Amino acid sequence: KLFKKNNQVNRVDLDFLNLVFTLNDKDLTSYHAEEISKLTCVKNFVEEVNKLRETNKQLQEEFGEASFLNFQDANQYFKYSNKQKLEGTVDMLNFLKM
Amino acid sequence: VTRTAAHTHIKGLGLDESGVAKRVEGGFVGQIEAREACGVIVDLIKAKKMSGRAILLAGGPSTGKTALALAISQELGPKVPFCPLVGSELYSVEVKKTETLMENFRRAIGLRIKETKEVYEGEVTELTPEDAENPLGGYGKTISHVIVGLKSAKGTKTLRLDPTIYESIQREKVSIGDVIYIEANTGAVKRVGRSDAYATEFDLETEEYVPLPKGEVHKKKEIVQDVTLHDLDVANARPQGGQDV
Amino acid sequence: ETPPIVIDNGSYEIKFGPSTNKKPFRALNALAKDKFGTSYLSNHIKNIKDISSITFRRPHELGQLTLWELESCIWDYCLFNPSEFDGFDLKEGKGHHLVASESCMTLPELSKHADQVIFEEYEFDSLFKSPVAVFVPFTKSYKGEMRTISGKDESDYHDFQLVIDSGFNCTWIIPVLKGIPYYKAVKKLDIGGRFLTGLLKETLSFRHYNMMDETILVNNIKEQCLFVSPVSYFDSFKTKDKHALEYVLPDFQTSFLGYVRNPRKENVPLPEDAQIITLTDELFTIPETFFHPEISQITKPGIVEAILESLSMLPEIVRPLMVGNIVCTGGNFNLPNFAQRLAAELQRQLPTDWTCHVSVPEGDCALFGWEVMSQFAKTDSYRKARVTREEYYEHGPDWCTKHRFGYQNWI
Amino acid sequence: MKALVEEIDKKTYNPDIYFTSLSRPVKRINYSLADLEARLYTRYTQQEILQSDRRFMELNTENFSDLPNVPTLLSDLTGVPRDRIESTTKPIWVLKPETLREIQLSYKSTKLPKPKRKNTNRIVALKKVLSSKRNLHSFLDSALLNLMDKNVIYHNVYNKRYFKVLPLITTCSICGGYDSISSCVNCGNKICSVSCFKLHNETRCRNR
Ligand SMILES: Nc1ncnc2c1ncn2[C@@H]1O[C@H](COP(=O)(O)OP(=O)(O)O)[C@@H](O)[C@H]1O
Ligand SMILES: Nc1ncnc2c1ncn2[C@@H]1O[C@H](COP(=O)(O)OP(=O)(O)O)[C@@H](O)[C@H]1O
Ligand code: BEF
Ligand SMILES: [Mg+2]
Ligand SMILES: [Zn+2]
Ligand SMILES: [Zn+2]
Repeated sequence: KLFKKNNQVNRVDLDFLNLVFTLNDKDLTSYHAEEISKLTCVKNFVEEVNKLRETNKQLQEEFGEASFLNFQDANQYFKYSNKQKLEGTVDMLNFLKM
Repeated sequence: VTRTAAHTHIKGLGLDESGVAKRVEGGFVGQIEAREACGVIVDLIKAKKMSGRAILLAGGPSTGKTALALAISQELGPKVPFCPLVGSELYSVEVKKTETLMENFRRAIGLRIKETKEVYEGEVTELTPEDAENPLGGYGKTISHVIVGLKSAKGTKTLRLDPTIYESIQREKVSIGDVIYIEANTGAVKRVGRSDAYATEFDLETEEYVPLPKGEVHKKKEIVQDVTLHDLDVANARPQGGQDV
Repeated sequence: ETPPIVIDNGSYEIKFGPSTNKKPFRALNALAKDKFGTSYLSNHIKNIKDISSITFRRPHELGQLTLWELESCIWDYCLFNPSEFDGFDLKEGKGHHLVASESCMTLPELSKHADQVIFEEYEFDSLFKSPVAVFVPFTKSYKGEMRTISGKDESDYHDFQLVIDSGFNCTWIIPVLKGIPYYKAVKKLDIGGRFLTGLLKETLSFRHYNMMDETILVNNIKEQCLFVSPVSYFDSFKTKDKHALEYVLPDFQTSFLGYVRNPRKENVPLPEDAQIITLTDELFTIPETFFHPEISQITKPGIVEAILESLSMLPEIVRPLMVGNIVCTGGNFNLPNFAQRLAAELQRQLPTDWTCHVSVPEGDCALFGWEVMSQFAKTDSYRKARVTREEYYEHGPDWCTKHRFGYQNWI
Repeated sequence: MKALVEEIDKKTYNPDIYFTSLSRPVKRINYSLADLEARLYTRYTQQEILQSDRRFMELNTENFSDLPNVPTLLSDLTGVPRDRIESTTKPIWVLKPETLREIQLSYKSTKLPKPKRKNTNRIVALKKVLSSKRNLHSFLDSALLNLMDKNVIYHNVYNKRYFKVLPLITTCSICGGYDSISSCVNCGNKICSVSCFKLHNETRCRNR
């Protein structure tokens, strides 16, 4: 328990990075692996990100000056829903990249 | 208090910016050529380009070879990895001395990484299988996964987990109203204890009462953690250990 | 007469003053009589010598004020004495105007008594009475110094305001939308200065001799040496041996009021023959009954339960807007570290997408409420909001308190 | 160490219900008639809510002389009859004309009035309103307020759904020690330290 101190701050998992592949011949073949690793796409989450970047930029360029500002979002009926919309779609913007 | 064992009086080589070594500087008296040449070796490690260079230090006893080795090890700094080794230690009977020698050559090199990880925490509300109440034929609906509803202070969110991390959840003996700690990328589970709302349920309990974790449910941070390349080689060689069977 | 009179009617203290002056004239609202039979006036309670046996009789009950004779005599004493208050005087008051403050849940019949006494007896030309929460959106009409506290961090009037007014009588949580209070979401907290004073008299009656006969001394100790726990009850309980205050009792032959002595402060080297009462647990135990009522054995829900229930009755659009603008008034908010504790414990129950901000003014908040209550008269909406005398003489006595000054019309 | 073999009966032993037990000593027997008849004829319980309201209103009052007059007003606020909840629950004038003449002698030093009166119906109402001498219970007994007005003023302002949100904290009843949570024997009262028990046995223990 004295060496079960906080390690996960300064530890890498090293199983997520596909480096324990000496256990990969237990449940994966060769053409399963080549046919499974030929097929990994960028440019689809980039498509879903780019279709939301227009709706992000039309609110950011027009109402983005006083939308995310806490002075105008203190007491406003119309600006606060645009602020929660922009901060709502920023998380969906970074989440698809995650 | 301060332990001194034939060392700790040397804080490096103590060279100038021009290169000329002083007579009395940094726990060293005399030995200009080995200190200044040793600083040329220090800059040679600071080049980050050279490889295969071998420089032996030959001399009699009480002359300052191992002290010069601690002088270059202190002059490099903690950011440069230093691997102390004795030639008598390379003899092994599990594997050959070749594997320990080339393995030590993989122990000298370092490689710093940066990565982000997700942090989830909160009070456990429900541990229950999913329904989505149309049967679809495929199931009298489930294969046994568990939605874990983590109640944090600033937010309440429900998340679906793998059966392995759910098996470690069954290992931690948690229940309704226990504060847990769950990592997304790694899958490790730590329990903090029973929440402070259930402290008045029983008068004496072995489970300590911890407060609710402040902040959101989902948290992110970046680490500049350094890890040697040989540690990645052992991570690529043999399984280390997990929480499952 | 252009500048009106601003009178704030309270149970402990009635704050009156003209609209020109910056600070009100503090005068108590009670009638104290000694055991010997000598009765003193409310402002002359502080002048007497013996504070041992004092019977407090006040016209303000827990709900409202029922007797207008003693309250009207207090009004005659505060308004009719030019020598008692420096600079203030009033000959008749037929051309003057009055801005009064009553409770939000007051009875209609006692409000008929109020409008008949003020309108008919004092001969005011125009009067506009309203609770203190309606003057809170008029804070932005003038520039003032007010401390803002972010709980998540480690015309001239505004529409969205959340008013949490603690008082000597009780604590009211009044949400205000478009300058109008929403009476369906108003919650009442029964914790006040009487429960802290009586609770301190009970705890001091158990640790020491029974101090229940003396209320002014325990009121002064509660006003001087009390503080709220900044982090929690547990961390403040582990530091109760390091943080302790020593209070020496005022001897009736020498000193009328006692003094607070800190063991870290060596500024009082004078020895006295009086005994000292140690206060360790009662410093942070007494203000903790707001958030945690289990310490005082009461079955009250708590303050943030009435805040969350007060937000539950509001529509979903007005919920994240009122939590960003919170103004706290009253005398119970003058205790240190109560605003950051209330903003922290409120932050530990609100959702992540909503950000809570609590704005507490500097100094005494009752004088702040009198100041913004005086700044309401300088607004141009007061000229349209005031009710003339001939309109009150034309309509019935129940119409002016039922329609314009009544909570039943806004429901 | 741990015995792997355990002797056990079929009828007496149950695996679930486990029980272990061992001048003149005498068990405490209450000689009260209403206690025995109260026992034989029978989240917080309602009587404890009435005890918390009675103790809350006795702790709410300022003066000793106003202590017995308060549970009549609290019994008017709750709705239950006064004599029953006052007999079952054990707890723990203002105006005079000569005194008003003494206040007239108090503010008589400096005043600027202008007296002018004319007999009208509103002035008869002024003399009725100014001289009232009525308690708040007398205003609550009057039919001038509506029943929906009393329900909105009193019964509707209190919170209905949320009873408890914050975590509950049990401390000691003497000094509030949370490091030692130990409820007593005859009363079940939480006592932390040894001086708290030695001071607890004398004054604050009623069921002993
Ligand atoms: N130039 C020097 N300055 C300071 N100390 C020295 C110097 N040369 C030798 N020493 C001291 O002599 C001791 C023994 O020398 P060491 O380096 O162990 O010799 P070897 O490398 O032959 O074993 C060291 O502890 C070191 O402190
Ligand atoms: N500096 C202070 N420290 C602690 N308590 C205070 C302080 N100032 C005022 N109070 C409390 O506030 C109460 C006065 O509140 P007040 O504004 O008179 O309420 P109300 O509007 O009901 O008349 C007093 O009972 C007193 O106990
Ligand atoms: F009537 Be006070 F504001 F408590
Ligand atoms: Mg007030
Ligand atoms: Zn104790
Ligand atoms: Zn006991």
